[PDB]
Amino acid sequence: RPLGEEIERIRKGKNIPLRVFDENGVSSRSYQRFVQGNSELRISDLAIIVEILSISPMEMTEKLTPMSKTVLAKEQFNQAIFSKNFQESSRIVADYRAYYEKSSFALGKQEVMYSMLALEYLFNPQTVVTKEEIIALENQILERLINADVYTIFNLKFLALQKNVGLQPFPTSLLFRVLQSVNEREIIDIRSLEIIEQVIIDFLFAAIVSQNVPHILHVLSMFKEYEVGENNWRMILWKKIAEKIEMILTNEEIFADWSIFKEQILLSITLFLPKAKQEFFAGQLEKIEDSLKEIKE
Amino acid sequence: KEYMEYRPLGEEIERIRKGKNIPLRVFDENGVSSRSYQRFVQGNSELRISDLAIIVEILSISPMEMTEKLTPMSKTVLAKEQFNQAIFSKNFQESSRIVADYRAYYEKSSFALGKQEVMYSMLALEYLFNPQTVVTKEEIIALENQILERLINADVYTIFNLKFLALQKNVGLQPFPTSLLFRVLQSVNEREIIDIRSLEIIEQVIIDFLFAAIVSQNVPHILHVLSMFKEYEVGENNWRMILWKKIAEKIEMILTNEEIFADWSIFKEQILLSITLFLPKAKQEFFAGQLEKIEDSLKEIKE
Repeated sequence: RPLGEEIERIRKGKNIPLRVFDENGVSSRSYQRFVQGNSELRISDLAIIVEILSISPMEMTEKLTPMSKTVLAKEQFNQAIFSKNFQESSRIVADYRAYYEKSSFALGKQEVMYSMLALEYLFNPQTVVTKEEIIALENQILERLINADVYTIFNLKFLALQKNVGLQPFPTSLLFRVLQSVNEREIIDIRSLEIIEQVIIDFLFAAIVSQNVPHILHVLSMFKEYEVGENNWRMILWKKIAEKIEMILTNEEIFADWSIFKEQILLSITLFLPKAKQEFFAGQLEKIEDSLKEIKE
Repeated sequence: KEYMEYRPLGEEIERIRKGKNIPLRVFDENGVSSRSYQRFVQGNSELRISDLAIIVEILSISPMEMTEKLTPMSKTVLAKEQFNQAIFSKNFQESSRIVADYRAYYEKSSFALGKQEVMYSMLALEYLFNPQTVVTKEEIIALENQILERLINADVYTIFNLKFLALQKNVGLQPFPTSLLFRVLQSVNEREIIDIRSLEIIEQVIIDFLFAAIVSQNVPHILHVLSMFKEYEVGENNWRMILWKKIAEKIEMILTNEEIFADWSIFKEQILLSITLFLPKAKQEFFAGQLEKIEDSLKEIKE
């Protein structure tokens, strides 16, 4: 659902007549054509309209989400793979590949291409997508990342997908760079938070499992810098888990303390998790505990 | 017409564009005039929405990453932040002067719901926190009823309508319009909320709503609120709201006699053993307080 339409919906739903736009110096005519599709609209005018309709800033940026050929093809593709419709998903990747190779370069297009290849490869038992294609494209995107000095949340999406695909080693130092860049601002979008939270939890888990103590400490320090709201109880808990690990690695606490902690957790997660998720979480804790025990040899 | 200052947007887009090594020719290849764009960042031109949409695809930017830059602050937003830090630093001389200037700008200006809602918020906070305010009850109530009348006749609601209602209940100068809250909640939740600040507003409002309802021992109203809560969609990872939904369900099961009081007690003790992992000890004691008041109301209703 397009922006013009959405604004018309708020405007009629809030009984604001067209005259008000004109009183605020936004031509109603140009506006009518904005909702209609016969004209564009400057962002300054949109700002005036959102104050008129008492729309919130996030409420506004949320609608700015474009709808290109790429965006459309990618939502069709996602709905195809998630509904297990693999004929559609295959045909959409082939079409999109042709469009991608003939049209103009865009990073958003590149990341969508990679994403289609990756998901087709991971979920379609009869995909024709090859590991070679995936790796060629992967290496283009990784090289852009290496040479970049600014990162955004879609770069982090790309790294989580690359790690799930598992065709090449995961670039660790690069993950640090991406996290640092993305986290220089306060993250306000719950979908980005979901991605970041999952990446850091997995990152901490993989680090413990490696038993590389300088690396574990590095990950731990990133984790202690990562800010979580007081109402984000799950991340509050992972911060406490990371802190307990830090205290055992540095001989500030002993395994008895860890066990007391772990038992408390295991009794609490009944309230928040389905029992499947519960068993997984416990499994993670046992693996952490084992790696820790082995580190303290 | 009123000025909007977008050099921050120009700056942020330029920072991302150079940080990602994308040359201007790429903007032209994708149908954004590079010269129009340069004139934008320089400040001599206004950015088209069609062009911004193309640019975020080029730089692989999620628009929400840029929210702080996509929304400059007009006189109104700026004045409200000035007022806010005035009252919070308990410096009431400034707050008095700020509301005084904003009232004048408000009466001279073009009609805007956003302006109306900031005026109300200034009157309300001035009433609540500044002991020597010249703001009157009469003034607040009149503006309150204009806003309410608009809400009553609206068919669409946004998160600021919920903010307004929460503030209205703090002011307490008129009874709280309970029916209206049900309508606003129902409307706001038909779309998915993506922003943590709206989620914080919504979550606080419905937790307060459920708590007030339980404490009142008005069982039809509690059942109405319980039903609303049961429909409220929560993510897997939002452990806090998972718990409040379970609290609401335990109360629902007990009021409809599918379960008894023993089960509540079992539940409450498990919770009390858990909150140490998630909460500072202040927050712990307060949450425990709430849980005890809920138990009191349940026990009293059920005998």
